[PDB]
Amino acid sequence: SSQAWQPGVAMPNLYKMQRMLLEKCDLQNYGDSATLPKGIMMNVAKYTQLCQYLNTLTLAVPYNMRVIHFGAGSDKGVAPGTAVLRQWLPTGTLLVDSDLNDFVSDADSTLIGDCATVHTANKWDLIISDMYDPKTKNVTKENDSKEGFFTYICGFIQQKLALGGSVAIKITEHSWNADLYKLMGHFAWWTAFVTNVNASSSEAFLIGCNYLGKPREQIDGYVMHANYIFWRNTNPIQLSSYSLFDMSKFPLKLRGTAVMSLKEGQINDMILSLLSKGRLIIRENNRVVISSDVLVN
Amino acid sequence: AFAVDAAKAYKDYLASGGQPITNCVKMLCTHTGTGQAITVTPEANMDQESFGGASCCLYCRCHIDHPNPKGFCDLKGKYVQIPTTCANDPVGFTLKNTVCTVCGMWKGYGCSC
Ligand SMILES: Nc1ncnc2c1ncn2[C@@H]1O[C@H](C[C@@H](N)CC[C@H](N)C(=O)O)[C@@H](O)[C@H]1O
Ligand SMILES: [Zn+2]
Ligand SMILES: [Zn+2]
Repeated sequence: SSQAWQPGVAMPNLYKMQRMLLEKCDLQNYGDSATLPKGIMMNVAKYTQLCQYLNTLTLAVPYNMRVIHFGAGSDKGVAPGTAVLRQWLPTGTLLVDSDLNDFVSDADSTLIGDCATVHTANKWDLIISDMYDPKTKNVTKENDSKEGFFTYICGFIQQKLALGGSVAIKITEHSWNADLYKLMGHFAWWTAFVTNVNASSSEAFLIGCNYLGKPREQIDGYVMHANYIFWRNTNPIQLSSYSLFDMSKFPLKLRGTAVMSLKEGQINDMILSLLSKGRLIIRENNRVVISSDVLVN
Repeated sequence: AFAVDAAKAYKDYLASGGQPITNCVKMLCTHTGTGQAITVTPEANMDQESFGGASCCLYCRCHIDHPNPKGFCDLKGKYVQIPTTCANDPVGFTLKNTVCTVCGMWKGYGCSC
C-alpha cells in the first residue's frame, strides 16, 4: 500500500472507462478509523488532504483569487474546512463561504441559508462544496440521482465558474447527481478523490480541473457513479494519516495566472489549450458582490 | 449605561470550575513558525498550536458584539498561536493575555522586550 503516504487516492482512469451497473457500496475497511494527530478534527484532516491533492493539479491561481465554499458550517458552529482553505490559499484570496445553518467563520464573508438563495454578481476561480444531507443514505430504496443543492451546484458551475476554474464537490454512495458527473466532462480533467483519513467512507470529492465551458467528453452520470462505486468496492483503501505530518509544502503556489475578459466568440483553440493547462482564467475583475435571498412572511 | 461583560462572565465561569469552550479549530502546521501571537497563516513554533482565529474569539463564539466601537474582530480571518500548555482553553487564553505591539509575541509567552 504505497498509497498510504499520499494524501488520498484518485479514481484510476481505467475505472472511468467502464460501463458498470450500480451496486450497493460495501467497503472492506468500513468502520476502521485512521488515528488522527492529537487534537486534530476529522474535517481539518480531510480538507488538508483534499488541498494536498489539489496541490498536484494544474489549478489556475491568479492574483486576487476568488474561492467560494458551500456547506462550510458544522454541527459545532465553526468552519474547520474554511480555516484549512484560508491556510492553503494565498494571502489576499477572497474567500466566501455559506451554509444552511449559522456558524462562525474565518471567511471574508459568510451567507447563511439554503444554497439556492445565494447569488453572486461575479464568477469564481475555485468552488468547494461539502454540502451533505444525511437523510439521503437510505438503504431500503433505490439509489437514484439526487436533486436538491446538487441542482443549484450544477447551475452555479455553468453560470458563475470562470473558464479555467476548478471545483471539488463532495459526494457519497447516496449523495450524488448524474448531471454533476456529466459536467465533469466540461473540464480539461476530472476525477473522484478519496482522502486517506476518510477511506472507510464512500465519500469522495468530484474534482473538475480547468473549466472549458463546453463538453469535451460525453459522460453518462449514472454509469459513471456506478463505475465509482465499483472502484471503491474492489479497491480497499488503507486508512492513513501520514500525509498530515508534513505541511512544509502545503500552501498553494501563487502562480499569478493571467485573467482575461473574453466573449465566447473569442475562445479559440489556443485559448482553450491555455485553459486546459491551468495558464489562463477568463472572467471579469470587477468588485465581488454577493447576496442571500430572504423570503418574507 | 448597561452593557453585558462577557469577558468577566467567562473568567468567573472558569474560576467556578467550568468546562472551557471547546471545538476551537486546531490547524496542522510545521511547528517551526515565528511563534507570533496572531498571524495571517499558522505560525506555531515547537511550543505552540495554531488555531483558526474566529473559533477562539469569545465574541464570535457566543454571538455577541465585539467590545469596541468598531465591532472589529482581530482574530477572525487570522490564526492565533496558543502555548501548548494552555491549548485546552484557547478562548480563555486569548481573552486573558495581550500581544506586544512591537514584536508581536504574547506578553509573558514569548515576548522578550
Ligand atoms: N441545501 C443546502 N444548502 C446549504 N447547505 C446545505 C444544504 N444541505 C446541506 N447543507 C449543509 O451541509 C453541511 C454538511 C456538513 N457535514 C459539512 C461539514 C463542514 N464542512 C465542516 O468543515 O465540518 C451542513 O452544515 C449543512 O448545513
Ligand atoms: Zn471575534
Ligand atoms: Zn515584545
